[PDB]
Amino acid sequence: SQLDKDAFEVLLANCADEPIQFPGAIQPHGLLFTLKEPELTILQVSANVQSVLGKVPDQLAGQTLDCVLGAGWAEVIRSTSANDSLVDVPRLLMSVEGVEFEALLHRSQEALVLELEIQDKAAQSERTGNMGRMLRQLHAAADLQTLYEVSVREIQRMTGYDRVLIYRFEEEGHGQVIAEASAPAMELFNGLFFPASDIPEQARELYRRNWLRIIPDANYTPVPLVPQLRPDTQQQLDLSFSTLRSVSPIHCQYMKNMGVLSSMSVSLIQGGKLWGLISCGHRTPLYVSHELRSACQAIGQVLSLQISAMEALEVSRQRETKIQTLQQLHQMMATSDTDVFDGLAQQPQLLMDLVGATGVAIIEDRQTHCYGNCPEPSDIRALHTWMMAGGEPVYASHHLSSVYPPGEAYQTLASGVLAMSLPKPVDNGVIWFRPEVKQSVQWSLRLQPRTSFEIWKVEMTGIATKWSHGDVFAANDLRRSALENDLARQVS
Amino acid sequence: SQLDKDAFEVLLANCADEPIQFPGAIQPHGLLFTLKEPELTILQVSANVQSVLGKVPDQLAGQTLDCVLGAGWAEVIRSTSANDSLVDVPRLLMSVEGVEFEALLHRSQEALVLELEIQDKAAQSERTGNMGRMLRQLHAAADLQTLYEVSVREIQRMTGYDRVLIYRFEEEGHGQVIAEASAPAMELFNGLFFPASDIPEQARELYRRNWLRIIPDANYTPVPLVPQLRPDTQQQLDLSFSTLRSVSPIHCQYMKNMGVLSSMSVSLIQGGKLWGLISCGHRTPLYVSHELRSACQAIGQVLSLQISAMEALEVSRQRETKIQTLQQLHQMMATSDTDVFDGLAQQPQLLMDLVGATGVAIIEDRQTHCYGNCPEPSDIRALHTWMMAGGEPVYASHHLSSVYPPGEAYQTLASGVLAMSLPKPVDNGVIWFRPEVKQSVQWSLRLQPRTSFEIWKVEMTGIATKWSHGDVFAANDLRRSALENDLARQVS
Ligand SMILES: *C/C=C1/C(=C/c2[nH]c(/C=C3[NH+]=C(/C=C4/NC(=O)C(C=C)=C4C)C(C)=C\3CCC(=O)O)c(CCC(=O)O)c2C)NC(=O)[C@H]1C
Ligand SMILES: *C/C=C1/C(=C/c2[nH]c(/C=C3[NH+]=C(/C=C4/NC(=O)C(C=C)=C4C)C(C)=C\3CCC(=O)O)c(CCC(=O)O)c2C)NC(=O)[C@H]1C
Repeated sequence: SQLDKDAFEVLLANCADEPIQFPGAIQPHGLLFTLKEPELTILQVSANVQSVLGKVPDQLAGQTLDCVLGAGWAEVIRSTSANDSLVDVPRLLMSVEGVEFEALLHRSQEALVLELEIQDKAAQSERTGNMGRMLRQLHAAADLQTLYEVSVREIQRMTGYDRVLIYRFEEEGHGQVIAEASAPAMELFNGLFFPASDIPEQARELYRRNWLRIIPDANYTPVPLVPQLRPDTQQQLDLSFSTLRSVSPIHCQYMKNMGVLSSMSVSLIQGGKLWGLISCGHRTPLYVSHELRSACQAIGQVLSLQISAMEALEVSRQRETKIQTLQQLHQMMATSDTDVFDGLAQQPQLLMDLVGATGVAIIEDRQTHCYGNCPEPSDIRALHTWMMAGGEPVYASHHLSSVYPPGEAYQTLASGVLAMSLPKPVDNGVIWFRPEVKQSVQWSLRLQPRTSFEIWKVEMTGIATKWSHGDVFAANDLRRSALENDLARQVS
Repeated sequence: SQLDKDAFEVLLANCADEPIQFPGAIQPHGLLFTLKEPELTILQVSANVQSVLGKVPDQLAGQTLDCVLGAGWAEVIRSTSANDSLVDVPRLLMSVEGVEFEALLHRSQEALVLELEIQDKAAQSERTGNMGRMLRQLHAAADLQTLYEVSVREIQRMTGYDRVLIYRFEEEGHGQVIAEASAPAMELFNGLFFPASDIPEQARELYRRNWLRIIPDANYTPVPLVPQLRPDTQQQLDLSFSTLRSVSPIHCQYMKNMGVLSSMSVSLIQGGKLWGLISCGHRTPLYVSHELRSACQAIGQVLSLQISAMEALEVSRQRETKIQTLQQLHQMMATSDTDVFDGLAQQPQLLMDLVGATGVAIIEDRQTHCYGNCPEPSDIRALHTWMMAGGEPVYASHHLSSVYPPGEAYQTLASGVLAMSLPKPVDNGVIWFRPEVKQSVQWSLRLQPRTSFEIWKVEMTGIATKWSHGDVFAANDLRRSALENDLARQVS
């Protein structure tokens, strides 16, 4: 297939801007109808409505719903879609010409989109008691890491998927597999970083708007929507809220290279932001019923509330020590020292732990104290002059080479710097050094996880962890603390 | 019943120390057996095992379990209690002599306590779909108050109880009904405060250790345990973890005076502390099956995670404004003012909102600026001298009359004070005033809610809301901010 392979590479070149909200096709495990709200007129029908119910879709567009499903089910749809906002709709079931259908409904641009998901008898009390077990296990978690492990364990026990991973999204948009629960004889993926380019902006927005994303078969033929454009608005149908939505061929190829054919992702949303994802993968095609969809949907909602709760508690817990460390340091700031900055040199370990760093360097006059893993003293000496040329009290930068061109000589040692200085003319100040993030990541050919790691290792060169608000508050508070005793010596 | 009424009043005098973990009796809606772990020997049996299964309890103590329930169910108990920790036990059912039994099991001091709860056929898919509806509704909540209202609405829709209330426990142990969802033609209870004496320490500890407390009938005759003391340890049985536990007669009388006969409380626990309670009440006797117990148990676990998450977010959101207000104030601290404290007088509203207060009073030399709802200037003038006699930088007190005897003259106006002063000799400082909590509470004869309100109104006299850690941090930060520019004027 030279023609197909050549056309495929066109999509690979332009993947960050491809419209995935309007694929024009749906996955084959169901039908999609567009209905006008008053009259339930057929505007767009799927192309698999000929292999199911045996209705030719060419002339099936433009008639009423009762002609394709029966008068009774058409009236049922009339009743359930009569000004209900389609937020709380019970489980509907239909049986047209001997096939089992589940009805889902939503509204997209003054049009009723109705999905008829096929339920197979082969796929078809304990779940009610299971939910309590899971909630108690999640409540019993003390640390965030233990919460991740128990969550992946429980979700794999429920779904039976061969792999379950939890991805966290960092401050720069990159992803990190923090938890993993996989079947035996399968590749391990913990501690793997993929770039933000792997999940485009449209995919991120759809994940933020949709709690569940199900791909029951990677090797699937997309079913076109007939007609391709909506007759009412002369535009393509917005499938952003539909479960039967076509998957991009790039992601299907990526999943096939990962050895998975069935995927099930639960979005994790905190404060309206995508904190991460729960990705479930299976080697063989798998179909998830409604009884398992709602249980996994409840997992993401419970986990998001629990993760948000335990993240803020750790935020407060970490910076209570910052206040204690700041108050503790403020005492040695006036203990038998001609210079204020000579006091913190006695406890270098307490200085680094205040903000979080690997090396600190105290500068005074023509003398530099090098503590911890820090650059050469001639490098720190040269760094200080340019770094206090702007006159800022505390200067923070997690990408030194972006603004300091000679800063690439010590990317491994010091890529993030925190400043502090005083308006007195004599050379002074302390410098914190934060190392590259790549050095703390250890993980064991076009679209593969081993290739996304290489792209992350190139896109995240010379970038340290971003200085937290508490980290810049601790430096700002210590500067005012160092200014108080330094300016008190002005009297004497 | 003069003898009963006289003996009842003895319990009312001593209610804060009555042992409720060892009542020696169980509620009649079930049986209680104590079993030795190896041999399943009967040590303690309930007294209603004669009205059910027709077995005399006098000689029934000291034999094996199979003699009372059958060999098959005895072996079932053997299997399910064979080193399982009794944490994750499925729903067991038995049918002895034509009665339906549900088996619950736990361990109390090297003894297997087994409860045979009676299930009535008269009392005996939608719940699975209901849980998702509830979780989505709870996730859709934006404010804490809206969360409370949606929670009480949903729990009343589920259980059908005639009343549902949410109690929050304050810093001093008092309770407050913050949410209410009641049936028509019933007394309203929102904004009612009951003292900490209403719920003793033992009851609070049991609620912290038990998620659910069910009293299906207030007018119930306690069923004694025969024998009354455990033969193994020569002590009474610890019923702290048993659902079939006797209710104190004081609480039964209190519930009868409230017009409720069936009660169902779900404990709300955050960080291992009892944040509050979800109390459900019914006018007529009601029995809750296991299918409804686990659903309500899931409510408290989800609500506790959500309340804890949204409380910390509001904690951070409130004090981000404190940092902004502190930084904003620090700018006017050096804007054309001979005295540092003369600058904050121009924006009294920004001063009060920094910590949360109703009146502020700026003191300098022989002149006092009275702003907001504050005491008389002669009272503030006299207050300042004693209040800075200790030399503390910032003095906080939510009970002024406890340490300032002449402070009862303005309990309504200023009962909580926040201090700030500088080591300079001239009289200086700002004073924040926080009013009594009783003035902001408006709610429309021995054990009644209208009487617990009176006890709270007496026990909480002259007590303001406790100064938060941010409130004392804002005053401490402004003192250092006021010291910087004041001590900078020492140079010039
Ligand atoms: C520029 C476009 C590209 C692209 C598009 C794309 N990706 C997704 C979904 C992905 N892709 C993920 C990539 C990974 N990186 C890893 O390290 C691993 C495994 C360890 C994976 C799978 C990824 C995590 C997601 C989100 C899935 C989830 O769990 O929710 C989409 C969305 C497709 C959809 O139908 O939802 C698109 C359009 N992928 C590329 O590789 C680049 C070329
Ligand atoms: C000194 C002993 C006393 C006492 C004992 C007692 N109380 C409870 C449980 C209560 N009592 C509550 C009191 C209320 N205050 C109010 O304003 C309202 C109504 C608006 C009530 C009901 C209260 C809230 C609880 C907790 C119930 C819940 O919802 O969980 C117990 C525990 C009994 C048990 O079996 O659990 C005891 C021992 N009550 C008194 O009034 C004083 C004399």
